[PDB]
Amino acid sequence: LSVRFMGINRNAIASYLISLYCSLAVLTDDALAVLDDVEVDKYHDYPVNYK
Amino acid sequence: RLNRVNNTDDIQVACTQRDEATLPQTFVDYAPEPREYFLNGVSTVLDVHTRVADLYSSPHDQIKEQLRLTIETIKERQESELINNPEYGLLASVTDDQRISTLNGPPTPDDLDDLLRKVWKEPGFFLAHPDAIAAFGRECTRRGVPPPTVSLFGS
Amino acid sequence: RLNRVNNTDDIQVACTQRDEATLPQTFVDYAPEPREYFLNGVSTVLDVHTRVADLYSSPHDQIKEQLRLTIETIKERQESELINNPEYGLLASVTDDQRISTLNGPPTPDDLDDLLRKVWKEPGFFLAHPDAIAAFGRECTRRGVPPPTVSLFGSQFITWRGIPLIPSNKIPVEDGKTKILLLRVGEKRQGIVGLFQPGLAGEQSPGLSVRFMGINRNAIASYLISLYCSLAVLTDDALAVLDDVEVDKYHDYPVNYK
Amino acid sequence: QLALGDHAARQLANATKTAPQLSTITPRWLTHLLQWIPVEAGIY
Amino acid sequence: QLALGDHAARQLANATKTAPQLSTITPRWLTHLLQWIPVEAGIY
Repeated sequence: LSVRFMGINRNAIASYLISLYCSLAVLTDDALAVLDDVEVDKYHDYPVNYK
Repeated sequence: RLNRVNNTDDIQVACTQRDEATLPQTFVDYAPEPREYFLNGVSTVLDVHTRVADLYSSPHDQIKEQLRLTIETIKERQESELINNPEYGLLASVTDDQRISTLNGPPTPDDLDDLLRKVWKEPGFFLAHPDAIAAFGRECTRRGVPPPTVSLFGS
Repeated sequence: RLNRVNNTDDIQVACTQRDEATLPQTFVDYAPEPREYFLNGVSTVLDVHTRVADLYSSPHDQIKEQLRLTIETIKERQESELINNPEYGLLASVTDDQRISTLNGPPTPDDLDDLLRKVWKEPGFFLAHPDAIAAFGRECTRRGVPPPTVSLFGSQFITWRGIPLIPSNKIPVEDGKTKILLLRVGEKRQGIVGLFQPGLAGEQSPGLSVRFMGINRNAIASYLISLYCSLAVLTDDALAVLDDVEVDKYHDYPVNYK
Repeated sequence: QLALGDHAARQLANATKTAPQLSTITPRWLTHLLQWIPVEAGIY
Repeated sequence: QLALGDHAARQLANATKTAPQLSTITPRWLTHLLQWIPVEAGIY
């Protein structure tokens, strides 16, 4: 990450440039797996019998 | 540049017996045109008024506060990109052979076992949304299995 | 004074490509009128008879004993206020987005999972009445899940998903209904903090002072005891509350004896 | 709005506060000019 | 074009090159777990 001064405009406003450089690499295919179609809105109805 | 071996099935080795049999010849081949990885940038321009910076900076510096908050936002965007970037993201990078689907909806322990089968060589960790984590805990409760807990980074 | 950022959705950043595209301009805005937190006081006046103090103080000092007991009462009142104060209390401070209700009454593990969803970033601990804790243990037994236990301050507390449950009798239980709270704590992580005033005159303990007021014509001396404190929740997601928790229901299990 | 405003920025700033000013204060020249004598037991 | 492009600029740059990756490598736990004994002249 880097921060650089760019200058002051005629409205007396100073500008700063912020930049972050990055990337991602997967060296072998078997290092990553994904499970799809996961449903998160289902709740179980359990029978109850109270004293 | 990510170099790779592209003749894994053609590297021939022979199990020897107590005899004078001929031996196979072999070599290791590399992919002619490997994929090259190139850094992408998350960038922004921050504007600060000189009068504000001059006048209202004790006991807190205005420029430093603005920079800190902007950098926090940039880091959150970087975390988002590491997952959802169309060309280098994890979801885009996964292969069809490594993609599987749930049996009957919610994320059951059988489904997680199936995922571990796909990654069986020293798996590191699962990444999931909190809603999905709660759903998995609910399925574990339905099956009567309490999952254990580990402590990492104080959590 | 609790300052905050009020344009979170307007802080624009751009993902760059291998080109000469224009970049967005942005700034961070603050709330114009932030909430200011002001210390409240729990105070009392203690009366001690000079004759009693003079005559009956060996092997125990009467004034010191009275002060100790009164300070214990004041600290219990402070604990009650931290929960139930109408303007700075936790129950009043929780937001409607952070409030949820039980599915079908008693505090089930699914309900506690729902609460953890509302506080998923480094949750600290649950706060509940002992009756509610027992009801949760009963529901866990019904579902056949034994919760583990952790040791804190020389005591044992049950945990759910690694998060301990802490008992407090100050949480009100009306008509068999109660509430369960989930909290994150500490300034470094934008959590819940308590506020106190240091350097008090006649200070005995941090935030607590004792001052001699005078002796009346009945030969009774008066002492003023005051404790100043407050509570602040830095971010809304640091606190969640589960309501309508029923604690009076027991399961009827079938039996078949030899 | 191009940048953060003065009204918002002041919330982080500490004001310089004066002691309260009293309008009725006068130089009181007579007290300075007079010579003051101590009395042993309030009687002269 | 306002300035020099990335495609042209890379020609002066040195890429970071990895050793070739082999997909068939496995942890081979059994070899690590077994105890290995030396034989003097290939006979046991």
